[PDB]
Amino acid sequence: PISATMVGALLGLGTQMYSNALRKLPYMRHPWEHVVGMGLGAVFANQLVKWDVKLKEDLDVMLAKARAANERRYF
Amino acid sequence: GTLGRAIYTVGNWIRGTGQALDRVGSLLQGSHRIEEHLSRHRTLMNVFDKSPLVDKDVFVAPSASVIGDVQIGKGSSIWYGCVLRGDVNNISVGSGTNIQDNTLVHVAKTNISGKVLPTLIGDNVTVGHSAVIHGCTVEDDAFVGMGATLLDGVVVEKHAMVAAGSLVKQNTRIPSGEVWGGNPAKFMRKLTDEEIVYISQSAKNYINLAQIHASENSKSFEQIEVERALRKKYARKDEDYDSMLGITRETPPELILPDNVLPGGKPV
Amino acid sequence: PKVSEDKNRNYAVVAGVVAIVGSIGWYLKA
Amino acid sequence: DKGAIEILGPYGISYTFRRLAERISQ
Amino acid sequence: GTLGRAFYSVGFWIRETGQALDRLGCRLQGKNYFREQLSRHRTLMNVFDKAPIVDKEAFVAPSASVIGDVHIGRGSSIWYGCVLRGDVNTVSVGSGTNIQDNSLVHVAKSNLSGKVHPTIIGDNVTIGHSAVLHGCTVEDETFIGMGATLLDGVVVEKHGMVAAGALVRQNTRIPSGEVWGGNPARFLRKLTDEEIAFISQSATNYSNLAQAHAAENAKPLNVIEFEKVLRKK
Amino acid sequence: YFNLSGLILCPVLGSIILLFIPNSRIRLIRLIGLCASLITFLYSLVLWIQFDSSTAKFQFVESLRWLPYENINFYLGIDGISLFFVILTTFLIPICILVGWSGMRSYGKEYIIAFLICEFLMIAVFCMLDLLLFYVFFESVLIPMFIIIGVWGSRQRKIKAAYQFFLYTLLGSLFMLLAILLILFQTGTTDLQILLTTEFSERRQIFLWIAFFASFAVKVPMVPVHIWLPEAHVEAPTAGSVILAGILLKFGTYGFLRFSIP
Amino acid sequence: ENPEERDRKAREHIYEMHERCKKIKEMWALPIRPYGFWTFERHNAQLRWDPQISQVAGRRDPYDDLLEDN
Ligand SMILES: CCCCCCCCCCC(CCCCCCCCCC)(CO[C@H]1O[C@@H](CO)[C@H](O[C@@H]2O[C@@H](CO)[C@H](O)[C@@H](O)[C@@H]2O)[C@@H](O)[C@@H]1O)CO[C@H]1O[C@@H](CO)[C@H](O[C@@H]2O[C@@H](CO)[C@H](O)[C@@H](O)[C@@H]2O)[C@@H](O)[C@H]1O
Ligand SMILES: CCCCC/C=C/C/C=C\C/C=C/C/C=C/CCCC(=O)O[C@H](COC(=O)CCCCCCCCCCCCCCCCC)COP(=O)(O)O[C@H]1[C@H](O)[C@H](O)[C@@H](O)[C@H](O)[C@H]1O
Ligand SMILES: CCCCCCCCCCCCCCCCCCCC(=O)O[C@H](COC(=O)CCCCCCCCCCCCCC)COP(=O)(O)OCCN
Ligand SMILES: CCCCCC(=O)OC[C@H](COP(=O)(O)OC[C@H](N)C(=O)O)OC(=O)CCCCC
Ligand SMILES: [Zn+2]
Repeated sequence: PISATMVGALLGLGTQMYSNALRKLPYMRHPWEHVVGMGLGAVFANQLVKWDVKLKEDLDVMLAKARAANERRYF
Repeated sequence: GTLGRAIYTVGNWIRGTGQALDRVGSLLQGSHRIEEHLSRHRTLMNVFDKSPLVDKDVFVAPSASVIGDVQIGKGSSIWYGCVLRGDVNNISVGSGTNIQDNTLVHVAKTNISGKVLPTLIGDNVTVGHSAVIHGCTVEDDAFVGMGATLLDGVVVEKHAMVAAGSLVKQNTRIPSGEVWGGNPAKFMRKLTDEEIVYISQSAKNYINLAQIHASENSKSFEQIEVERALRKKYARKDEDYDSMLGITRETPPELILPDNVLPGGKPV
Repeated sequence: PKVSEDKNRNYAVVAGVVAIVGSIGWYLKA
Repeated sequence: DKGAIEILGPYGISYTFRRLAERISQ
Repeated sequence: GTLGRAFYSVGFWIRETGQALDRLGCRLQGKNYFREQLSRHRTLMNVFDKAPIVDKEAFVAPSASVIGDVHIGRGSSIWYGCVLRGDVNTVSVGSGTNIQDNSLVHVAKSNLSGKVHPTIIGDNVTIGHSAVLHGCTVEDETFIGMGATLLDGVVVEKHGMVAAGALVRQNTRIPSGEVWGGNPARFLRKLTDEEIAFISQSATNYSNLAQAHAAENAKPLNVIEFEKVLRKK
Repeated sequence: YFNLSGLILCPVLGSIILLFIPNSRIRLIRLIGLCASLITFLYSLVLWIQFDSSTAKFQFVESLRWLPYENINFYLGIDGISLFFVILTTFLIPICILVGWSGMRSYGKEYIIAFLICEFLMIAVFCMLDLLLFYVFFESVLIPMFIIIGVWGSRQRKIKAAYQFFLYTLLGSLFMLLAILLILFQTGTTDLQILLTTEFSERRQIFLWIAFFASFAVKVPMVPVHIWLPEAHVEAPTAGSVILAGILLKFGTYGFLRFSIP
Repeated sequence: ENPEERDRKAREHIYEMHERCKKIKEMWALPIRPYGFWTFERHNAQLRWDPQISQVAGRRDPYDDLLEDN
């Protein structure tokens, strides 16, 4: 399927070549920073997914606390 | 010390790895690209036991090619891309006579017409860009326009002008004071005194202009780097911060041209 | 000529090597 | 089309924003 | 084809990475000699697969620029300052010819004008100084004058002389033995036997002179000059 | 197994590949664009073959989370109504590419890229089963068509026609978006399968129906808003008119068939 | 597609979507100010700090220091 690693690598390569294009340079000007960008994009995508899971868990906990606080109004 | 030696060894390893990668990349290219080599172009070159006699003050551009029996007088200049091939016969450039960019001066085979004579360019003459000279005898204080072609046997007399984009046919003499031009190279009009003043002023201006090019085309690698750093450092200015600091940054003398090449001699 | 002379540049090289090694260890040890 | 629909449309008379946006300097 | 171009571009990527690594290794050692602004001019320049094919016994001046699919016959010579650029099509130079100094023999740069005709040069063909040959085709034993400006679609027949300074318009044929000159090129006179003999002898004269120039250009590069340039104070 | 994901990703890959190709290689751009369009058309034809014609349930359903609480999500599905629209909108694109074959040297890559983005955005419109995202892809077509009308117009009038089209489309769009928001707040979701099983009060049906009609009637010109179609049609490239007449006029009818009438 | 699996998935999707819809509507029903948020421990900090700084000079009962001698 579409994993976070591959979408991150594609986004990193795309942003590196987009930066190269924006400066009127050839797309593959410096090949090493393309690899660096692919690695950074993969890392960022994986960290984003890992953070999203924890963020949803914390939101669920906070909403459970809020619902429990509201429910006590009926006593 | 020891750290410096270790860093030097690491640099050697990195250089070896980089050269190996360059070789591998060249192999993947299919060995189709012709590799750049050291420059084999000789500015001054001998042909038949004959050497050019370029004077000390002459400015010969590195891209020019003074070849064979060429004698060049003081104060003159040979500009970029210009070729003076004097292998077969003699070429004698006079004093102050500049040959401009991409111009070609070549002498005939001493038998193109039976009684051929060498190419004798006079003093204070100026030859326009991309002009072609093939055995003329241009006398001193003359003007040859850019793109003009002078075939063998022609003689441009003193204070005469050849219009730009002309074709002076063989054995054609341009009298003094005329501005002969056109593809048949026929009589156009008489020269005014303002034109003579313009010719002399252009010759002197090119003499004064050759000096900065000569001083720029002969610099060493160390001086070039220093001048590049200074040019980058003084490219943009900030008078406000300098006034706030109480300093006045002034352009170094290496980035100052003589006032004799400025449009109107601007000291400030 | 097998000696790097610039002391300041040598220390920058050492610091860069230490930074790369430490970053690799950080990404591995944790 | 060219008349009532256009005059009451977006540019026959709805271009009063030129006579309305320029007045914002007040 | 397209598969070869991908490998060529990957080769550039790897070569650039290797050069960057070499520069980094030089910088660690304190050297900065890679910053030197050396001339990148190549007398034989290739455009991907299109590379000039120059015969061994052919004089090509070091300042001459030959680019693309250019074929040089045996005994031919490309003198100083010449620019022989054929990339969209081929430039075929025969045997015994002499592209003289500061001459231009190039093919059209775009298909907008139509079809890019290859430039063909016969044998024993004398191209004059500063002559621009733009997509034409000259037969053998012909003479092109100094400053001539032959355009494309032009055929110069055998033993045909183009006068100096002439400009041959597009799609013009110069008949054998006739001299065409002026702007535009028009018939002027018929060639004589003496001029034909001189045309024949000029090719041999330049072929012999090119050997001497090649011998003087093949000498080892002077080391005294190299040392003198190195130490400038 | 041919699903709706690949049919939508094929134009995406086609547009991405052309995005990073030098403009000097005009032949390669045309070949890759045409090949991508043809592959998408064949994919649609294969999707027709495996289409069950005995069930009213949506087929080839795909889901992708949009809101963190799965309130609204990318729900893709086709039925007997929107299958032929998808086939037509994938068939028309290669024809549009072939129309500008001779003159493509002047338009460049931005032409085929614009048409491929158009195809990607129009395939998702006929496949969306979420009311809100149907609006998102419903009114995302403006940017590619705005660029097509303006950049590659015929005369200087191209600026006026683009303004008129864009302004009318916005006026319909936001007045429909308000109704979509009101439905989302009351019902709680924007899923079509849930909105088709929710008993709307009689009073709210007229207001919501009118608000939906405002956006759809513009794209299927009834009477008072048919003054943008002729100008946009005339001031458009030959392939651009095919998109406006072949597909963009089928949004209103499909919108009425899919949302308003049920 | 298997006709049984498709129908089962459709019914399950409708059922779970309705449950999630009810949950989200009840989520939206939550007021911005919870019922007695001043009763929370995070909002009661002066009740725990002032007793610790009760004997600091500048906060003492005037009669407090008059009895600390013995
Ligand atoms: C802008 C590009 C648009 C691309 C998106 C469309 C393409 C679809 C791929 C989107 C994609 C990457 C996101 C890309 C980020 C963009 C790049 C950012 C900039 C980078 C330069 C996330 O997509 C999935 O992520 C899930 C989150 O987990 C979510 O499911 C919701 O979660 C619940 C919450 O708790 C909800 O309650 C519930 O309703 C849903 O179940 C959904 O978001 C979705 O299913 C692909 O999934 C990737 O993440 C996870 C799978 O989870 C995979 O690894 C996981 O690691 C552990 C979990 O930490 C698990 O232990 C492990 O078992 C698992 O293997 C990856 O291998 C890969 O598959
Ligand atoms: C073919 C298969 C392999 C294929 C893969 C090959 C891989 C090769 C191995 C490693 C690649 C290393 C990549 C790391 C690259 C980092 C960037 C290079 C940084 C760098 O400019 O160098 C030093 C700087 O010093 C550091 O401040 C920071 C520099 C610290 C990092 C340098 C340490 C490099 C040592 C690497 C270990 C080598 C171990 C051996 C490797 C070889 C194997 C035998 C030189 O300074 P400098 O003043 O003379 O000049 C710099 C330089 O010109 C530019 O950065 C600026 O223009 C200028 O302002 C100035 O800053
Ligand atoms: C989010 C949607 C997804 C987007 C895709 C994300 C993909 C992950 C990121 C991929 C990035 C790929 C980049 C390739 C690596 C190249 C980095 C080399 C930069 C470098 O060498 O340093 C010097 C400049 O520093 C720099 O250029 C550093 C620039 C950093 C700018 C931003 C700094 C962080 C700010 C915080 C985030 C931004 C705001 C967010 C709220 C270069 O020097 P030189 O040789 O070019 O010459 C002098 C120019 N100065
Ligand atoms: C693996 C090769 C490392 C090669 C490291 C290297 O060359 O650094 C220089 C580059 C380009 O920066 P410069 O302006 O100094 O160019 C200097 C130019 N090379 C020149 O010679 O003129 O830095 C990066 O962007 C890369 C950042 C990511 C670095 C990992
Ligand atoms: Zn000659």
